[PDB]
Amino acid sequence: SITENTSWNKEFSAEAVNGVFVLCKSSSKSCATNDLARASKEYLPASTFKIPNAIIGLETGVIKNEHQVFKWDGKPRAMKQWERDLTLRGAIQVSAVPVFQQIAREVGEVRMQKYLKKFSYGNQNISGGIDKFWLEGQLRISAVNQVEFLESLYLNKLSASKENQLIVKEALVTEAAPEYLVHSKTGWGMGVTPQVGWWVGWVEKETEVYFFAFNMDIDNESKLPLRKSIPTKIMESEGIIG
Amino acid sequence: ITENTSWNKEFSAEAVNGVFVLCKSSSKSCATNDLARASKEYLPASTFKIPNAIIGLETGVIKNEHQVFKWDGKPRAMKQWERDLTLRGAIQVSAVPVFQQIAREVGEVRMQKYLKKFSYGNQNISGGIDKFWLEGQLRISAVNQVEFLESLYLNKLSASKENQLIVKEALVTEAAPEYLVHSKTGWGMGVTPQVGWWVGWVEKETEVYFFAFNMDIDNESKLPLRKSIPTKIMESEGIIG
Repeated sequence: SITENTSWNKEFSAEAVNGVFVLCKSSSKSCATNDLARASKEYLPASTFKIPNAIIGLETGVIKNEHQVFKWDGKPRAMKQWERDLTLRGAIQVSAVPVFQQIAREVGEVRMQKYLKKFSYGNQNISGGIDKFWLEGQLRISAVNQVEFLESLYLNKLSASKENQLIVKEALVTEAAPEYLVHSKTGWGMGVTPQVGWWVGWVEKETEVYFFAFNMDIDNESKLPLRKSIPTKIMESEGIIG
Repeated sequence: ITENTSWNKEFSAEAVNGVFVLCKSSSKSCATNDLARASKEYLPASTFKIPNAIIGLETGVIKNEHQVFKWDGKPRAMKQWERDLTLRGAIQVSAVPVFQQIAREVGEVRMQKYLKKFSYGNQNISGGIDKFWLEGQLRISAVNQVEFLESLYLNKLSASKENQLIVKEALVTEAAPEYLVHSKTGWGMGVTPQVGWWVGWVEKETEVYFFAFNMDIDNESKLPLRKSIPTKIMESEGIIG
């Protein structure tokens, strides 16, 4: 299933990054990683949790459909970018925390618990408060588990309607090129130490698909772009992006 | 639908005849440079790949969204069509032969039935089951394109929501966090004068704009205008910036 490639550490070393990339062609049955140990280590998901949360919001009817607008009430928010009305896609792409905290409260503990068991999502630990377990609570998931989850979503194999999986997939499109299409999601777990940065998703190029998950320790905000640039450089050297 | 005659400057700047139709929120509030051309019907060319894909999926001719269309080996009008393609790949590179085989397996009676349900133009599929949209008698207006795309956007066509979603993802051409474009070009060589198209919609923050552009195409060199003229118009309207 999974082969170690220590040459990739070259990409990590200039910037002194502690991190892991997991990359799979076609299925999670043929993966490579730079670090087998860290590939299976579980970290706080932070905003990557918007993926299952959005699917569960749709499945339970908490989110009406892909056209639902989440209105800003006028109360100040942690980020300038969140202080506007947002569509589902917008809320996911600008990683609007308070929109998803309200979704989580309306889903509720009992249903949230069940859905993470159906999705086999990490340690499935949602203690710490219904509106903050993926931000500062006990939930943890590995890069390998992120790839397995995303593969299921890609194939419409999660326990959820095909419709709701498709809706969330469109919301995850981040790069459209004539040769290839990227679905992806960032995360930055600030409420854990060391802080974790994520980039997870998949790339379709020609008739093939590649699933990936990247995470790294982030001390300082100036290192955030490395969570996309390190794995993009690896994917581009293999011809997956470009 | 109202007329903004100032939009005409973008056409005369490029020495071309054509029409732009742009609608904010819904087809109830639309503007055009030319009220008459807005309603004239033209051969849809590769813009027909939109209903044809939906109909392919609905009838089960296209199995699902991950279907690969294998290239046989026989040469093709473009070498860029000479490979295996996904739905999005065939749509994105407008591989005519892929869509011809879909149309064939769909068949005349089912194609006719869906174009009626879709209220698609003059609904005339004469000229051969695999050529009617390229050189046959099918005609559709820019106004009707915008009505059809608005129904697709709302999942209101007579097709499953899941098939409408699949085709929409295949049409995504630009993406940023709060800006998303779904769009499709066309070039109608098989009629005279030749028609060029660009049709689609723009989601910007919580607003949506539907658009349809067509023009008379003399030859290949003018094809890039299908995108640049609408882009300038949408820019002057505040949509792009």
